[PDB]
Amino acid sequence: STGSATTTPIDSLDDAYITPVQIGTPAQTLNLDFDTGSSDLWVFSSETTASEVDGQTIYTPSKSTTAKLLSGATWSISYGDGSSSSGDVYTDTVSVGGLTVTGQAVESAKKVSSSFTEDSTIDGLLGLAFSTLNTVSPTQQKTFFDNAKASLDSPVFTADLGYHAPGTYNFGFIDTTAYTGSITYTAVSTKQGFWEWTSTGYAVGSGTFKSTSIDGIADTGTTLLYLPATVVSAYWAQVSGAKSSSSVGGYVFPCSATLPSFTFGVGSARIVIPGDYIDFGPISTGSSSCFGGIQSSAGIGINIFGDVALKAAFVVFNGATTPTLGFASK
Ligand SMILES: COCCOCC(=O)Nc1cccc(F)c1
Repeated sequence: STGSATTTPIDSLDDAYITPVQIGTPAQTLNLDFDTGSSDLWVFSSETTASEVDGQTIYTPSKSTTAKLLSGATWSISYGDGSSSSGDVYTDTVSVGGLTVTGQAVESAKKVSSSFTEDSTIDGLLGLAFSTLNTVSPTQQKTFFDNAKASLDSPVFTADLGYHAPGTYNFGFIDTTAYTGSITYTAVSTKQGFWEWTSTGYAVGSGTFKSTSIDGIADTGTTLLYLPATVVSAYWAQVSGAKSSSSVGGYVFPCSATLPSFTFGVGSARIVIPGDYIDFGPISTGSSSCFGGIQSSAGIGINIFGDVALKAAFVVFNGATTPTLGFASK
């Protein structure tokens, strides 16, 4: 089997991407944030505290003929941005892009934090990191990908995120029309439950490539590119008037600037992030200070290849016995 679904930016900045997901019988379609950095499939629901719902579409298990309570199971998750959610668990039929899993754990939120409530466009998350990170207790649950894997034509999924445009998540096949050149594959460590890999270095603009190992994770659920302070300082030093602002919470730059590209290494291959991808616009409405898309990972404890980086590539998440990542230009 295969599946193929379009993923769409939630706003003009590509702050996140939503993908329609069918849950239950008859189908209830919710728009979920596919997150290669976490391992829970959770939804706004008929159980979510009413004051914490503001425009989201909810899953109502009582209206699904295939929903079953997973008796005694609970879940509770915290994200790197400080957001959180928790609740109880149903099993149900879940389909993505024509690919169906029966018996998927659908984590029903009873509580969500303010950042979820305030984002009316995201109806929940679909985690695509390793199942070892799933937070269901007392019986940990599998991700949608792990449940689908044995049925797939190839044990893979691919992320093809757009810049200010829709893109695609495919399951079970690699669309050879979706990228240019060849795919370069690189080793993955699953020790922390992430798609963790080592970039071979970076360049700023037209500058020389610096060969240096940068461990980090491929995380579709993180907007920005978070890298070591040395690398980030080297990038922003090429933008006149850029500075790190403790008041704003990262690097800002004059909205009048033209940003340089940023290149990262994948083995001997190179992915180039155009400068425009690194513009996250005014820090507040009407400001002439703009927020940068490359930020320091200092204090996060891990480097994160978020959407700013991933959207410059066609990315293969190879879930074979020994997992690997692939990157191609596009
Ligand atoms: C085994 O789960 C123990 C509970 O974990 C709590 C928890 O917040 N975990 C978590 C947070 C963010 C991403 C992710 F993948 C996992």
